[PDB]
Amino acid sequence: LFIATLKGIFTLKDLPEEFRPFVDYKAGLEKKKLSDDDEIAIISIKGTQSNHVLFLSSYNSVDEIRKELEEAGAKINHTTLKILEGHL
Repeated sequence: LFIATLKGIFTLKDLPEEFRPFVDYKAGLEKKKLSDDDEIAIISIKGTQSNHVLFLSSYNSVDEIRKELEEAGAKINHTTLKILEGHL
């Protein structure tokens, strides 16, 4: 009982976990991709009351992305833009 982290799996048009259509703007920022496959990982950490997003192209496979996403959500380094260049 100490660490404060919130991970969520936002996907398709039903991505607004319950009723949180935040990133929804990105899906409609200009008639972007909307083939019911809009998958985006959203993780909120102790960033002075804030969070970050992460576009995903394919997560269904194996641990190869399981651990890769876990770290991307709350790792030691991050904010490098390198790993993002490999995915995005």
